[PDB]
Amino acid sequence: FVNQHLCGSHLVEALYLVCGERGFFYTXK
Amino acid sequence: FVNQHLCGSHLVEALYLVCGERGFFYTXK
Amino acid sequence: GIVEQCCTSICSLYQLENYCN
Amino acid sequence: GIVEQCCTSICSLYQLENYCN
Ligand code: NA
Ligand code: NA
Repeated sequence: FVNQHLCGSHLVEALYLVCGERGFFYTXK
Repeated sequence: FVNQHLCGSHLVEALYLVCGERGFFYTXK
Repeated sequence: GIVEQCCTSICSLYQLENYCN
Repeated sequence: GIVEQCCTSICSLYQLENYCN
């Protein structure tokens, strides 16, 4: 699911799934 | 959509919608 | 943290915006 | 930033993990 163009909520979703309990930071763009 | 219990991807989604171009940080937990 | 304020208790716009950049 | 690497170009696990805490 990570090896494609990911934009907006699609990108946020990937960060959420990959980073897990680590959490993440997102900034647009 | 913000005034409820929001967990996991539901919470991440709310941050995404509210913060917009500002971006956000999410940490679980 | 945000999970305590928004997941195990009811979230608010006020609290969400604390986690915007 | 992440949008340049993952949205306007093809994302990778390597790049995503750069934005984990
Ligand atoms: Na997974
Ligand atoms: Na809105």
